[PDB]
Amino acid sequence: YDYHFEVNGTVVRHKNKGFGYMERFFELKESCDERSKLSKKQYERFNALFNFFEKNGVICMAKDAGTLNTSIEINSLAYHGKYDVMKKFIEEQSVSIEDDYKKAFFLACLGRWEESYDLYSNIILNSIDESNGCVYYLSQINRYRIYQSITQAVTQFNGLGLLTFGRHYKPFTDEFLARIEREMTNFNIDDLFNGMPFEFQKKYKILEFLSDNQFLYDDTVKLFELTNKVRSEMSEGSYSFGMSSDIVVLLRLYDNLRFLYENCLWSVSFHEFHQYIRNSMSLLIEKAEYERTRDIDELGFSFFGKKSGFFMEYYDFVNISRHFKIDDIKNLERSCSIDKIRFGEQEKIEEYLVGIAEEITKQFSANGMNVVFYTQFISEAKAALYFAKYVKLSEEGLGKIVKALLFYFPERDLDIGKRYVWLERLTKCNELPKSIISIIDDFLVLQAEKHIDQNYSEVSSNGLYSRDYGALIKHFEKNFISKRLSEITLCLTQDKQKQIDFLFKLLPLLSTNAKSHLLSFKSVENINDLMNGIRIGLIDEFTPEHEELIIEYLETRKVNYIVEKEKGIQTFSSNDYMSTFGIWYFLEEINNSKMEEFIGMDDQYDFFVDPENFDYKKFIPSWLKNYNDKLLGKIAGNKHMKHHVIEVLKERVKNSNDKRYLEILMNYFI
Amino acid sequence: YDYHFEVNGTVVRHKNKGFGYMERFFELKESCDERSKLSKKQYERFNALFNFFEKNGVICMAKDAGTLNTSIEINSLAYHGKYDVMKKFIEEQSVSIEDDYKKAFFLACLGRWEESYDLYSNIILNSIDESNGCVYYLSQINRYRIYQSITQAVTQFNGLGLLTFGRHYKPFTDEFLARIEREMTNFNIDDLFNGMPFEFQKKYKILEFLSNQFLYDDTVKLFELTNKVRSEMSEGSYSFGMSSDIVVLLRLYDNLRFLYENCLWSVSFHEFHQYIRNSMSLLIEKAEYERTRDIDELGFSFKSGFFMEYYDFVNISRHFKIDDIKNLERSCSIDKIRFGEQEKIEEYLVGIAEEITKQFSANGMNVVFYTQFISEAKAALYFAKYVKLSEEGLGKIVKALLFYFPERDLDIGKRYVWLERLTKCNELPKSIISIIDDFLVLQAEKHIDQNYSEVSSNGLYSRDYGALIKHFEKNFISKRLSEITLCLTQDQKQIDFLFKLLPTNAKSHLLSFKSVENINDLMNGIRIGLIDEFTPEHEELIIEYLETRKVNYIVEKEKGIQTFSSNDYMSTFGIWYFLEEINNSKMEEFIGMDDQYDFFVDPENFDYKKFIPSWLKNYNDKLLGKIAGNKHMKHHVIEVLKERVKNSNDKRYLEILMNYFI
Amino acid sequence: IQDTADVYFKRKSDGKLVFTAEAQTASFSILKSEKEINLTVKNAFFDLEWLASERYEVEYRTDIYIQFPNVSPSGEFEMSLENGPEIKFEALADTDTDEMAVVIE
Amino acid sequence: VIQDTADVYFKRKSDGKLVFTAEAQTASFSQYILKSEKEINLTVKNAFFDLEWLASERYEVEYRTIAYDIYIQFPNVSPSGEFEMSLEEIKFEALADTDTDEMAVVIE
Repeated sequence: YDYHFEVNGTVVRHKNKGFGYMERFFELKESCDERSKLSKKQYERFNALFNFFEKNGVICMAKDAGTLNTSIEINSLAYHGKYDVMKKFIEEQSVSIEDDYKKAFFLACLGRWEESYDLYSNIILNSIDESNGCVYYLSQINRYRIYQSITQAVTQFNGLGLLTFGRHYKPFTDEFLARIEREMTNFNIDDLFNGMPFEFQKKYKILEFLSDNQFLYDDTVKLFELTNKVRSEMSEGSYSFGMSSDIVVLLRLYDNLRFLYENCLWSVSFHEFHQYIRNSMSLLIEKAEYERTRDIDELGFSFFGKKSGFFMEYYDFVNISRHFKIDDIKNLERSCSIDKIRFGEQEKIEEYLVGIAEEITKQFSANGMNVVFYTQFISEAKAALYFAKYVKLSEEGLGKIVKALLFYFPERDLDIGKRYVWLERLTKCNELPKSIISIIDDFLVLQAEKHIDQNYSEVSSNGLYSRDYGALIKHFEKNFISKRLSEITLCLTQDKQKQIDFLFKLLPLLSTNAKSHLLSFKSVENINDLMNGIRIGLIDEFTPEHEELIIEYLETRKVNYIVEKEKGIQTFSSNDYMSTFGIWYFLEEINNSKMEEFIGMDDQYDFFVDPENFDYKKFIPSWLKNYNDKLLGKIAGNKHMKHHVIEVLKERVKNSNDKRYLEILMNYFI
Repeated sequence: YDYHFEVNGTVVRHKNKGFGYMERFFELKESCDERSKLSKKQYERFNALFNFFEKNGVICMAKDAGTLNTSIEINSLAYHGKYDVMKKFIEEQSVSIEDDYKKAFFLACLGRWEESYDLYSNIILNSIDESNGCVYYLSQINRYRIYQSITQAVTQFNGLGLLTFGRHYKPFTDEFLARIEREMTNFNIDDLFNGMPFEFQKKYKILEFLSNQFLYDDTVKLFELTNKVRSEMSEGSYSFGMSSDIVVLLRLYDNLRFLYENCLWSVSFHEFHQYIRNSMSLLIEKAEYERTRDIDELGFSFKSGFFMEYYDFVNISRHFKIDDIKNLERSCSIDKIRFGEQEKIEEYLVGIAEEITKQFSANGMNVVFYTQFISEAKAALYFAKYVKLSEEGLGKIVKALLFYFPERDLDIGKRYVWLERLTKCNELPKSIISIIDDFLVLQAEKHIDQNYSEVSSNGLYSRDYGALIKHFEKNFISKRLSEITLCLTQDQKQIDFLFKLLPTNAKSHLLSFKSVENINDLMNGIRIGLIDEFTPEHEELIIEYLETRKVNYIVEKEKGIQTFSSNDYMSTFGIWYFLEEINNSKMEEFIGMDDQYDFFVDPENFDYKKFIPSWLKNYNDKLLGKIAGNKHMKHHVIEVLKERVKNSNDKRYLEILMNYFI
Repeated sequence: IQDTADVYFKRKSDGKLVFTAEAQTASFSILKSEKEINLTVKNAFFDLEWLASERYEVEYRTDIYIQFPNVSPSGEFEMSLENGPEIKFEALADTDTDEMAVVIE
Repeated sequence: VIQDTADVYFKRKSDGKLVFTAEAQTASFSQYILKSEKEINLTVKNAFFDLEWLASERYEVEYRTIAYDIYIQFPNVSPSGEFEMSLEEIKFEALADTDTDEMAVVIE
């Protein structure tokens, strides 16, 4: 502890009670003529130490400090996702035991844990003879880590994973488990630094911090004090001169990432380190958004020349795309504004996503799905594809990405509606070529070929279906008629009526004779038929028989509700067509007194029938979320509900952070 | 680790693979008939362990237990600040070495640090062979911590304390410094758990927590729960049954009771204060998000508002800094929260007040109490602004902060800030009016000297105290100040002081003695209401001041000078011109380079791109009414406020919009 | 009127219970309305004779009953080095029988 | 354009004597007779104290950087003392005189 080695690269004397030998080293680095005063072997050693320090980037002291621009370098093929290259590297013949260590690291990264464990055991077998103690140390560390991996995989594998996949397919045999549990019985990891010889301690005293179950706990609290600093800084809003703490955070993060990944430790893939870099880059991007939004008046305007806003970089893109989770993406999406954030080096993102798409193509092309690689890969794939909505890419790479996500991806993990949401994000980022329209058409052909079963079930979490796919196709080009769907519709028979309903969801891309045959086979019977016929543009005005069916449905609903008044049922479903009827009455689309008799049922519909006699206390302003502009103007076309709605919207906007309701008040009420 | 023992008090079987002895233990606790089927030595052993478990609050397994209660109890004398009672107990008879350890913890907590170190060393010398190394372990840890505390204190004494006090003011000598240096040479901390014998390790491995990374794992757990709490804060959620705020609160109170009750000195340290800061701020933010959230049907299908306690008031006062609770003011509205137990708060705060009275009555000041206590006392008088006090306690607190608080640590205007905050809660008693009258007489007799100047960082001076007086009661006239100024001698600093602080017979002597002149003096005259209509000679004074201003601008525009005096008189003159109080056109004949002044003087000819929203921040209602009448000052200011409302998140611009422009 | 609720997860091909547990956390979200509910639930014991796709249903009880017949489990992968149990599942929505709010008071 | 790494000299109004030299990291400016309060806060690192000065009171701050020659002067200041202690930085705040309430001097 004689020197502070702060993260920028500069070194400050801390406890050197004598000659400034580090400063003398940099003084000898300053002059080649002073380097000539050394011996020849001393000159070679000085050159070696100079090469070591420029490899590790340690530059100068605070007395001669200048400008230290950052730089990101990672040479790990495992971090880059070059899976084929490391496959060929495993397939090569081993030359040294270090090459065997890299082979075992890549085998563990691919997830083939059995030969990884055996290869690590053989590395431990070899390393005794040559006295390579450090490689022995990290080999024992990785052995305990893969033991933790195997035990955790076994414990979570026999339980909820059976409900996840419907079958065990337990990857290992019991003899392998017996061998490891004999080898790792009552095994401490804290002993490890003590057990190594004394000269190993005296030289590798750095390496003691690896061996702890509380690994990176000091790293976590060193982050957390800085997070407190950043929170106080954004609350006050001060002018941070010198260098701000987020620079220290990013430099510490990149140093940890390079140290962990380059030295081939398996401990990178763990939940706690994922949480660490999660909140780390979350705090960094939230500070970036705050410094974008901030306003200044007098001195900061005199003091803020060349303010570097945070960009998007390929290392930052991978660090976002690997160790994240979708709920955290929604969390950062509620805050921030990612559209204002500049992106760069998008060709590297394009080739990384191309490598991801080809990897999942090779994985799901056959039935040889490695369960370990699947479990370690699909969440990273989900994070990368969800973060892909702010990058503009070329046509062919977008086509490969869309085809891979639509075809070679498990529907048991990602539903159809979430696929629709993700490609909707892709379409709002980048416009849609007609070949990709043909790709989506072939995707819907595959959906219909799944729909040929009379026992088939179509499941969507968010309730989005292929009608919305065809609606998006019409939204980018109304003129396109799917001829493949037209001849499929021409191939329909009488008994295929469920498939006829699924194609009835897909109206506007059909042919005239096929539409005539469909309308011959279609009859407006239930309320969902009315919802589809008003959804596909079939029904535009309201025939009286529609009113008869609606009043019959509401009569049955009132009979059931009078029955249920004895019992304890209040809410029914999300199929809330009754408030839609009240909306249509509010838009004067139905003017019958029979539905006016139906008041007193549900709070939305009771508001929409008689807003003057509505009890405003039961009004829920979250309903104000799910309205459109024309309905908001018609809402503005009534005095009585506005008399309370202005005050209610004011107290909701003032006492909360709803920017959408702020815009709702702003655009229409003033 | 055969069972998990969580903070609520329940037991979960984790690695217990043999006989279920803890479950059988609670089954034996269930039946008194099974309690009879035991040896009575073993039965009273069972009852003693039952008393132990109820002392530590272990209640059943998780399956056995139903509802649970949050219970809080602290028996520490230093927790409640019984300072004089601690003085008496220090002065009392010392027999037990456990009582000696408690007295040494008190002596460390009462600033006798070298004396406490001597007592710790004698405790070690007595407990050399006393058949329990627990006290030895605690005494060694506290000896190391007080060594580091003395070392860091003397290094901070060596540096900026000389700058703060104007004196080196060293309270220590090198004898015990060199003695503790050789005594703590090569003294590590992690060896100490190895230092005890084998059987002590085998019986007391639970005490490994005290062995340099204090609260490191607990801060890790606090951090991950902080991430979880903000993650569920970011959207709608329903934390059913156990909720994370209960976990945070129970972990906080468990750590605090374990540290305080066993008398460990490390509660003085900064990182524990950071721990309390983060935990309490997260709890406050949870309370705000609970009170402010929307209600859907399940919330109607399923209150639980946070209630502050006297323990919470102590936790607020001990471990906070003024800027952090200012940020707490910026985030959450504290004033809408429920309060209670006001008698304990009143006696605690008046105990702090009488401690301040005793310490600052005599000039002999001990710096250790000063440095450990001025932040806690400032935090206490900060957070006193949500407490309702009886007149005796309120008056004693007010006179203690007025007359005994050191003027180096607190500006007079800064004292006026706390006076404003305490007078917002309650009314102004006439006794308190007499107390602030005594304080202003003290200021008046301070102002006799021809070199005293009431420097105030906030710019609020002694007139604002009497302005507060007339804000509460205007028809009352100050009497003792009038009696002092009735004997005014014309031979002048104090004369101008009471000229500021004036608002008849007392006024007549001053008005005879005065000389109406200048600009800032005219600013004072219009501030106190002496000047109410602008005479032409006042307009001539403003004209010649703007002549001096344009001469200085002509000089300074040859070079680069940007900032000017903070008392922007010319901008206020332009305000008064567009408040239409002034009728002179020669002042607006020359355009002043202040952008607010150009904003005023050009009502439709000013470049709106250089407008500052903070100008709109610090205005008043009448200026907003004046700006509502200008058609050119409608569109640009409305769209600037629109974009500022859209970008930022503070609530003030919303009130600025809704007060006049909606 | 109480707060603590028990949850029952079962499968609607035989009406047989899969596991029982305690509720922890809910998550909410011709126009169209976009709301989505996901549930996180703490440690449980599974069905022993279950060991010898489909549709699944969830019951909540606290009398107050909250039931829904359209759920799917999502067991996300976890990787803990300390070690020493979480259940996450989401709701589903079909077309004709779209119904997820069964309430008994 | 400003490199945003300024340097601070801390002096005393008596003799113009330098008290110490440092560099600042955080500075915070915050908010008839129009009354407006403004507050300034400064934070520097572990400075270089003068042993010559080792051989209340009013002090001043100057704050120098380059914009391409930009100098800042605060005449009246108080170094408020915060005593802390821990295991194993100097803050200032402004002072406004009642005679001529000026705080910032800029030489460009």
